[PDB]
Order: sequence, then structure tokens, then C-alpha cells
Amino acid sequence: KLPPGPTPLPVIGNILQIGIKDISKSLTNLSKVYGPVFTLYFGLKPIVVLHGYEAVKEALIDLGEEFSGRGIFPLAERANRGFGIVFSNGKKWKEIRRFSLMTLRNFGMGKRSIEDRVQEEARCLVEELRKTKASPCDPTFILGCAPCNVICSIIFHKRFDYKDQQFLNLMEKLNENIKILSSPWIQICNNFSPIIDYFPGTHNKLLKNVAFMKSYILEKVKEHQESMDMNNPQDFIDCFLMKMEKEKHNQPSEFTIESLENTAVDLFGAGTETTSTTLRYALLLLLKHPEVTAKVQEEIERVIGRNRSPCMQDRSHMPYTDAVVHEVQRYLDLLPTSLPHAVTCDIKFRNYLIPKGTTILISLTSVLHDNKEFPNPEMFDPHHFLDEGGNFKKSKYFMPFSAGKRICVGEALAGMELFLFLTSILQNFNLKSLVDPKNLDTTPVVNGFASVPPFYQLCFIPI
Ligand code: HEM
Ligand SMILES: CCCCc1nc(Cl)c(CO)n1Cc1ccc(-c2ccccc2-c2nn[nH]n2)cc1
Ligand SMILES: CCCCc1nc(Cl)c(CO)n1Cc1ccc(-c2ccccc2-c2nn[nH]n2)cc1
Ligand SMILES: [K+]
Repeated sequence: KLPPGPTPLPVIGNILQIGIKDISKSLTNLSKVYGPVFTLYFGLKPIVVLHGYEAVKEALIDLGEEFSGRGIFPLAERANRGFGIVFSNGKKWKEIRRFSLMTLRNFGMGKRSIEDRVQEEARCLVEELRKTKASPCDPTFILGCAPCNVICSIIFHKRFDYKDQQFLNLMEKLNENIKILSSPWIQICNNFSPIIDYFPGTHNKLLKNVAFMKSYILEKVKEHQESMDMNNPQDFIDCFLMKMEKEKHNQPSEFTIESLENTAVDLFGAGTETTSTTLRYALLLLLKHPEVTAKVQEEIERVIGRNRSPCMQDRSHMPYTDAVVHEVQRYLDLLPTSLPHAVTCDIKFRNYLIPKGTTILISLTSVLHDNKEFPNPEMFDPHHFLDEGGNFKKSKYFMPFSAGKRICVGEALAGMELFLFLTSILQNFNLKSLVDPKNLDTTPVVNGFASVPPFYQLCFIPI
């Protein structure tokens, strides 16, 4: 049958007993009772939860194809959210994902590499930092721009100026949708009502914000159709139009202008907020543990010097910095339950049978915070990624990107962003707090699965 769970009440399921304030903890509490595989009910739709490395691994990896579905919630439909990569399934997903991974290969869109676009953004980020002239500063915004401009460059070949109103407009919409999408009312509560949309104004705001962004993308597309050069694809859209020309005589086809739009919005969405937030917390953690900072800096000075930019080759000569970046992601656990999965067919799992179409919830927390792979997993300590001689120590428990067939598409892109932005900031600046290090809180604030950092200010002191 289904794995066992705590008894649900007719209709509301186990709903009125979950800590919507911190679902992760709730899951972890239950696991304390029902073990690593347990069942829950969300107003009648069963959801199997997987907790702990073993169960996540043999699910996502060993039965990878079977667990490769994306769980669908009303919201997916309420915000027209299932038409690109993140919220797709079947043929559509496989085709668009696979093509998207090929095109975001470092050298997948022409002679200009992804690393080179990031490298440029690292320089612009540092310039903007300088322009603050060491005065206090809330970097929430700037750190939001950098990644966004990276997605822009990957998709439009254009980067913007931190003050180009056009950019500032896009950011705003992005930021609005993100903040909205992050409300518990929208993520959870509204997904109890499968038929009735209880927040129509909101979904309407979301959709309008989407339309503005799709409409802007469609302008770029036109500009790209007129300037096409079949031997010199320069960005994601180029590649996507070329794949379209190849699918001519393969209709109906997954690749259309509609899907390009939807895929591009997914990319803007997914490639801007999580990185941005990871960087924003990273700076905060570095203010709090300034001996970590000084160690990153000793590595940078010695391996990279100050003449040139950091580049990805340096990361292998910088085991301590790399440990720092890993540990930031492990410690933050920014997507504690990944995104929802669904089984792709009827399956046997351990003692139990899971019927095709059942939502699966992966507790990334339980892997990231394994208190044996990572002693005192709730403390920030880069030593969790270092061996006895201060060499880099990999961990099969390092899944901030999830695992298996759905592993984040931006995994390599996030990794370049973090390493190059962080090392470029710390190459050109020291960090200074207002309040005393040993004072401010670095523990993630969390909501509707939402993980945000407190407000804080700091100064960027030129080196
Ligand atoms: C630190 C930054 C990031 C983290 C921690 C992160 C993490 C994740 C996670 C946990 C998933 C869900 C995997 C699952 O379905 O089980 C995911 C999916 C995804 N991420 Fe990221 N991500 C990050 C940045 C990015 C970036 C920069 C992009 C750029 C394109 C991106 C694009 C995606 C996409 C498209 C998916 C959907 C994959 C699919 O369902 O096939 N992410 N990410
Ligand atoms: C109905 C079509 C209007 C669409 C829309 N475009 C934008 Cl732009 C605005 C700003 O509020 N809006 C309206 C708006 C109205 C109230 C909400 C909202 C805010 C907080 C808590 C619940 C509500 C809500 N949403 N739907 N019903 N009540 C959000 C969007
Ligand atoms: C102006 C456009 C902003 C981005 C955007 N707004 C809308 Cl509505 C969509 C539909 O998915 N999207 C695409 C989307 C894809 C992934 C996310 C995402 C980003 C960081 C952290 C969590 C999520 C998320 N979205 N849903 N569940 N988790 C946000 C937006
Ligand atoms: K209303």
C-alpha cells in the first residue's frame, strides 16, 4: 500500500497539523516518528515524503526515471506555470530540458563563453561597488542585478547598465512576482482549493508581470530573427531559433516561440532569485566570521593576485574558498524541500507501492543537515568541506541543487556566479559591519518554504 503516515482527518487530511511556518522542521519532526518514508495528505492528494540520504538517493538516483516527474499544484495552472522547464513533464520537459542543458554548456552559444559573460559581470559588480565610495550600503539590490544581467546576457546577448530604466523595470516585476510567489497564502493555503482561485487579484498581478516580460522577450526575438547568422549563434534565443529551423518538418513540435518565451521566463525566474539570495547571505556570513573572509583573501592574493580577474581554473588551487562556497549553500538550505516531484508510473518502493502520479517531496534539509556527514550541521563551518590537511573534501550529501534527472539546470551556472562574484568582491574589498560582528543574526528567516535573509548594511572598503 502507501507508505504509512500519521492519520489524516476526513477531507482536511493531515493539513491542520503541519507547521506552515516551517514545514521543513515539521517533516523532520514526523520523520522522528514514521521513519524515512511517510505519507501525508493535502486535502486529499497523497504526498510521500522522503527523508534522509538513503531514501532520497535510491529514489532520485536509483529510481531516477520513475521519480523524474514534477509535482503539479493548482498554482501551476493559476499562474500559467507549466510551460517551460521548471513546471513541465513528459516529452515537453525532456526535450526542452535537454536542449537547454546543451545550450548553457560553457561554450554552448558561440565563441563567447558563459564564463566570459560572468567575468564581465563580476567586473561591473565590482565597479558599482566602488561607486558607493565605502559608505554604508544595503546590497540587496545590486546583488540582485548581477545575476539577472547574467541571464540577460545568456538570452539576449545584451547586458544592461545598473541604471537602465528598462532593466530596473524588469527587475521590479521579477522581484514582485518572487515576493508574491513566496507568500504562504499563495504557495500552500491556496493549493487546498483545487477548483476555486481565492486570490484572483494576485494571480492577475502575476500574469501581468509575466506578460510584460514575455512581451519584452518577444521584442528581442524579432530583433534576433532579423539579425540571424546561422553560423554564429550568440545566445539562447539564437540557439532556440536554430533548433526551430531544425524542427521544421517535425511538427507538431515542442520548440515554438511560445515555449521559448516560457522557457526564458523560467530562466529569469530561477536564475536570479536563488543566486542573489545566496550571495546576499554569503556577505552576511562573511561579516559574521571575518576570519573566514581573511582566509578566502589569503587564498585569493596568493593564487590570483590582483592584476587579473578570478576565473574558474583558480577554484582547484583554492580548496578553502571552494569549501566556503559549498558550506554557504549547505548551511543555507535555501530550498529545503527542493521542488515537488511526482512518480511517472506505478512503483514499488521499499515495503510500499506508490501509484503513478503521487506527489513526492524531497527533504533536502535532511541531506544537507545530516548530523553525521556534517557534525553540528546547524553551524556555519567550512571545515565541513575540508580534510585533515585542508584539502577539499567532496560529499555525496552536498545536494543544494537536488539530485537525479531533475537536478537544477543552473547548477554549473550558479557555481560560476558564486565563485567569481564572491572572489571578485573579496579581491577588491574588505567588508565592514555597522553593529558588532558578534551581534547580528545570520540564521535564515523562512516562510512559505521561502528562505530570506534579514536586512543589514555594510561598507565595501577598497583594498
Ligand atoms: C544557488 C542557486 C540555485 C540553486 C540552489 C538552485 C536549486 C535548484 C533546485 C533545488 C531545483 C529543483 C530540482 C528538482 O526539481 O528536484 C532547481 C531547479 C532548477 N533550477 Fe535551479 N538553482 C539555482 C540557480 C539556478 C540558476 C542560476 C538557474 C539558471 C537557469 C536555475 C535554473 C533551474 C531550473 C530551470 C530548474 C528546473 C529544473 C527541472 O525541473 O528540470 N537555477 N534549482
Ligand atoms: C482583480 C484584478 C486586479 C489585478 C491586479 N493588477 C495589479 Cl498591477 C494590482 C495591485 O493590487 N492588482 C490587484 C490586487 C488586489 C488585491 C490583491 C491581494 C493582496 C494581498 C492579500 C489578498 C489579495 C487578494 N488577491 N485576490 N483577492 N484578494 C493582489 C492584487
Ligand atoms: C517576471 C517573471 C518572474 C518569474 C516568474 N513569475 C511567474 Cl508567475 C513564473 C511562473 O513560474 N515565473 C517563473 C518562475 C520559476 C521559478 C521561481 C522560483 C525562484 C526562486 C525560488 C523559488 C521559485 C519557486 N517558484 N515556485 N516554487 N518555487 C520563480 C518564478
Ligand atoms: K480583489
